[PDB]
Amino acid sequence: ESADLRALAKHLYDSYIKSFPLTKAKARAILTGKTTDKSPFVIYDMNSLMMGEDKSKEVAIRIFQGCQFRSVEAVQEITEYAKSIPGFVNLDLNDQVTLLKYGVHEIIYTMLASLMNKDGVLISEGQGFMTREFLKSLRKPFGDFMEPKFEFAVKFNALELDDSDLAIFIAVIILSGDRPGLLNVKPIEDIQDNLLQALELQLKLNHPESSQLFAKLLQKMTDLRQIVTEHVQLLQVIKKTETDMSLHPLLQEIYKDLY
Ligand SMILES: CCCCCCCCC(=O)O
Ligand SMILES: CCCCCCCCC(=O)O
Ligand SMILES: CCCCCCCCC(=O)O
Repeated sequence: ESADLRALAKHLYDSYIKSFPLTKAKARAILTGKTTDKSPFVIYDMNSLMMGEDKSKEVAIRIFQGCQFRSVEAVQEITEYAKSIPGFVNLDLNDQVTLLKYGVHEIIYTMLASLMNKDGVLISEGQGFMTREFLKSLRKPFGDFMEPKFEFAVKFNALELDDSDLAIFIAVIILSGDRPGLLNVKPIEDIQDNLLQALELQLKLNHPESSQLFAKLLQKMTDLRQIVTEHVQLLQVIKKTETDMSLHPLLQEIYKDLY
């Protein structure tokens, strides 16, 4: 069984690497000054934004729109990864859609942590770095979007997970049998069972000194789902205050009738 679990962990890490262009490994090399990668241009105000703006008439809106395109791009990457999770594509098509609908954002903020430190977040495939203070200074409610993600990331990052850990963890998230409107819960839970087994052994092997890291990681789901509920509330505000703004269709279908 252990051999089967090792094989599963390796398959997922392989697909993860193939699906996600900017890994945590690379992100850290950029943030911490490694010679394997290149230094980011740092955006911390209006001017540095304009100078860096080489890589709807208001910086706050423009940044939001930009972040929105990246979210769309991420959903595409996550969708591709999901298909590699054994059993996923064999599930009822309606459930596949539902799993992605509720799962993508929890994964987005999980992986966004990889791009974050206390001071800011990597952007533009790691070529840029936008500071936390700059984002927090944006006119309401745009300045309220990222702060909670930073708070979560600082805590999540303390777990010191690597890409091979994350690959299994995000698979676990996708295969959540508690998603609203699931037609066949059992098949989903059977898959998650295996993934959980795989994650458990992976953490034991990769972090033999970090006791109950498995339990601690699973508990991070609480903060994760808290983030999304808060995020949704913020989107509802802008929808009413900025009637000239359009949320990307892919992103609309995700939030439509969400919780
Ligand atoms: C000022 C940065 C705010 C980014 C918000 C991203 C919204 C898109 C999403 O819901 O996936
Ligand atoms: C602040 C811009 C990034 C917010 C959009 C979500 C990014 C997706 C990701 O990189 O995981
Ligand atoms: C110039 C506004 C922000 C651009 C977002 C590009 C990707 C950001 C990220 O990966 O978190």
